[PDB]
Amino acid sequence: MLQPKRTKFRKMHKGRNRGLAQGTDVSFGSFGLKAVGRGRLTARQIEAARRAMTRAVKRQGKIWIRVFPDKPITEKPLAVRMGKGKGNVEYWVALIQPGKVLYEMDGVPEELAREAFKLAAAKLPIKTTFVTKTVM
Amino acid sequence: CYGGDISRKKKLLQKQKEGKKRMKQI
Amino acid sequence: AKKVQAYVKLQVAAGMANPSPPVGPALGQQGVNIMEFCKAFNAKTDSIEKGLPIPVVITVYADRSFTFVTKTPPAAVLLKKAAGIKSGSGKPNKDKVGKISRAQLQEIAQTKAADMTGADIEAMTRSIEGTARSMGLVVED
Amino acid sequence: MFTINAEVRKEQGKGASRRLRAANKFPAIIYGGKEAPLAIELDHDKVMNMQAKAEFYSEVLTIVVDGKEIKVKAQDVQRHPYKPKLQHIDFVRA
Amino acid sequence: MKVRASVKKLCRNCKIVKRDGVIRVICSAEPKHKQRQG
RNA sequence: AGCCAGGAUGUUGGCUUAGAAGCAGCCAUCAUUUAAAGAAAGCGUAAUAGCUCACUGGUCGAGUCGGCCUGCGCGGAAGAU
Repeated sequence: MLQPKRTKFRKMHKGRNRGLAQGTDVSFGSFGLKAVGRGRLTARQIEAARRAMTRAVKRQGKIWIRVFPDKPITEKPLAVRMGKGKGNVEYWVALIQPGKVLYEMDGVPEELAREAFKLAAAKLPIKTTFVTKTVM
Repeated sequence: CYGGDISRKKKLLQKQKEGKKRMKQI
Repeated sequence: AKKVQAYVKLQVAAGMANPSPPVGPALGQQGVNIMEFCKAFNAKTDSIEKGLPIPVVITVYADRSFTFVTKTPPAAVLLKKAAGIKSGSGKPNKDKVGKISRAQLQEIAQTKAADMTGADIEAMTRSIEGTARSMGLVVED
Repeated sequence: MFTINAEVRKEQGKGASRRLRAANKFPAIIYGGKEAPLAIELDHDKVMNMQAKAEFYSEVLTIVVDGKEIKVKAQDVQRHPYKPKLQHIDFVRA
Repeated sequence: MKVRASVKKLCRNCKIVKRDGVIRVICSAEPKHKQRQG
């Protein structure tokens, strides 16, 4: 679910995840999920959260999704001795660091909104928090 | 015996499956 | 004397007074004698043209005395009747169906004056308009 | 209509700034006009209360300090990355 | 009664009553709502 | 917070059930005398009924209430001499 259509390379380094997010501001919407936590979001995670949040406001309103995966995350097969090559691509994920906005919402009642994000938050591996756009 | 080698085992499971493909459709 | 000892309200049509699917358990029964009610209501059937609901007090004492005490007929069924739908709102109230004169449901609303319990005549007639959106239709305004 | 407490800063740089932010204060420079910029150590809770109204971002508003009645408009707000707290705010004169 | 890892309310009837060092939940209405360990 | 009463009329709101009636599923929330009262709160009746809610009347007299940033706490918590 939701991976880049084309890629500059088949594989990529583990890297690190030090730092704080830029996307601390609700933009496309008016209501949002700021991250607070730090970690990985697998594509199936953001998807399950999206479903759980979609069946909430139903068809009315709108949901922007800020994060996108592109970080391949490979693994070795079930029981192979170490190091005869780096493993094949397994599942894409989107790394996150605190302050990150996750989901954004269109014209929906704020209480229904807290219902929606209260639903969607449970699927996420990381902790979250509700936020509002601010005029400036 | 188990031994821990990878290809030494999947041959056996391959036989075990290859028979079931016949025995099912019969 | 609106304090009935054992009421079971049930609006009735002009068409019959003693069958079973309309009158009976639907209006309940306990000392009730519908067998005479066929001789009772149908004069009120004869008062005006048939095929309409006629709301009616089910006056019921434990003293064996009981009477129909007719209410003047509801505006909503009358509006489905005039609009001519043979079902209901069906489609959402966003799509209006009925089409009636504006003086109507005010010369038609006035018909219900015996059961209209507001004070101001126009607030009352507007209560009949609430009965109008009750159908999911709205008379031209 | 808004009115604001103030005192001149002397300490500056990341260390002193943290020593303020931990202490329920935050930095906020004030400039505008031809004259030199002047940083101010605002209290936190006060401003955090007052700013919550939207008009605070647009209303002309004073900042009391040494009786000079600085009278300024908001220009920028550094909100904390994930807490209901503030960091730093720009106050351009008007 | 389900013990459950996280009790919370169900019925508005529910009261949330701590006893000893441990949480319990009671409702005058439905019996099913009893809970412990929260 | 408690204690004494009402808590609504047109109207079963149209419909959908052979019978939706506030309460088996929609459309919708529209207009009403009135302290005010949802064409709709749970319980319940096959459907109706019946019984407790928001509002309010007195009684009682003064603190009560929902969230926010916070230090330390409990549950989560099962292993082999």
